[PDB]
Amino acid sequence: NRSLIVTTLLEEPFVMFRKSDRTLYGNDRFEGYCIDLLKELAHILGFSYEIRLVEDGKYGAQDDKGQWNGMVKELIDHKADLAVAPLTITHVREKAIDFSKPFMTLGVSILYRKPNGTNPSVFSFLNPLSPDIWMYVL
Amino acid sequence: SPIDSADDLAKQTKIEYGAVKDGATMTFFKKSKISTFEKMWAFMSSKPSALVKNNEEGIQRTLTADYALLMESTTIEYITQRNCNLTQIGGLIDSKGYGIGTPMGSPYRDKITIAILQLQEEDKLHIMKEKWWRGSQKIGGIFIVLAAGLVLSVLVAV
Amino acid sequence: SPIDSADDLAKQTKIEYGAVKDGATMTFFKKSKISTFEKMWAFMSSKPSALVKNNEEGIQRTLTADYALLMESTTIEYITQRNCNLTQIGGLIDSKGY
Amino acid sequence: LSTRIIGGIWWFFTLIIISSYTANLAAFLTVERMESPIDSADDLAKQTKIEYGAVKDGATMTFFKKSKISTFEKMWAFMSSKPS
Amino acid sequence: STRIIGGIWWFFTLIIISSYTANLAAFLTVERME
Repeated sequence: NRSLIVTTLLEEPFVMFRKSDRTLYGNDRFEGYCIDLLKELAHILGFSYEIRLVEDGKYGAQDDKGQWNGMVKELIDHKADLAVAPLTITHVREKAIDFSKPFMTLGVSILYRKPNGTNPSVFSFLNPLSPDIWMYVL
Repeated sequence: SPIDSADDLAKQTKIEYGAVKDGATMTFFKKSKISTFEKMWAFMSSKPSALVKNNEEGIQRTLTADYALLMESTTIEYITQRNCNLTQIGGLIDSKGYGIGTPMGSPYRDKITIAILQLQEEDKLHIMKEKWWRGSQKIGGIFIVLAAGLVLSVLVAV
Repeated sequence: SPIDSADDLAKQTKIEYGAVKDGATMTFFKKSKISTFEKMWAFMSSKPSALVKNNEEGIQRTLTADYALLMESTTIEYITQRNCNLTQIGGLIDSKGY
Repeated sequence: LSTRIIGGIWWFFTLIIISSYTANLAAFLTVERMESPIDSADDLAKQTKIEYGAVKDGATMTFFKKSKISTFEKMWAFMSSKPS
Repeated sequence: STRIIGGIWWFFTLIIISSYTANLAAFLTVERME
């Protein structure tokens, strides 16, 4: 088929840069899980593509009024006709574009910074009482 | 006693948390209709700055501040397997599908409907998933008291 | 501990809370479709005495009644810069165009 | 006396260690006696650990679909969130 | 014989009240917060 224009956004480890000491353009800017998966289905379903990033850098959704922007507006306006991304199947996003079958179905995990342990101590034990009183015992 | 669940995170308001804006997390957080998460929506509504605009920004929130971040497991997997100053807490919440973007009214998606189940039996998504994801008190401190008292009586007279 | 956030006022029943008239947050609570503010504005509907009309009325009601006064935060500064008997409770609810 | 200064500090330190477990045991049982335990259904609507629901082709399934008590509604939103 | 019998028994008198202090205080503290 034609070069189906792909709106996308770089994620970890989904869509990543192609890096070297020289110039790279368009499809040759970008690799990753989604892009090298896309290089398989270009042989499967018989199409080419152009990769474009999204501007606002985000998915983009309906505003206070109800107007799509970002990734959805690209497929609405047909300036992009594909979106190679983990585009999460959301029931409001079904109302301007159509989803295919999901390739991955995962959930919301919890990130928190790690305290990396501690040592036992007795200066900690000096603290539930005022530290001058511990010398007042003497 | 520590936290590894969702209700006790709904208990604490002591760790800052938001999400990536224009994220499907936040797009579901406005659709979150159980009051344990409606109060975390009232948290995130009371904190527009806990909301981030970049996952990398929320990375620098958790790296530079005591910041819980509630995103999808995939990037939390790939980065906490590669960053050890950040801890993984508990499990997941749900599982939502990742559609492939077509404009509405696309009959070529019928071909896209076929090839996904092609890759489902051939298990190619997990093959690339292993390809593209890569892994990596007061109890003891008391020893200041008695040991010196045994030595003073030696060097007195004899 | 018991009060560290604005929702702590929405959970208690003893400390009233209202705002000076020509108050943007009175409007904003009508604007707030997050329901905890809707309960705080059904409070202020149910409590006409909590809603105050000028500055010293809320100052006196905080001193006399069981009442927290809601006000802008650098104004909360500027008053408590000079009024020392006070303590700022909780953090912000928002950042807002001014 | 050279040994009177030996034994008394041992008495002073064996008194350090005996009240240590008295509160290690006591606040542990107090947390064990913090439990009511969880019986009432609003508390099961607070918890997410215990899975809970009813039988399919049951009236109370449709009733919690129909319920106006919001404790029922959020337990129904649990059971909508988990079809198991 | 008697100094070790009285030593271990006084050491068990050290044992027993730490348990009854656990019995009494956890009783009165739940009602102290109640």
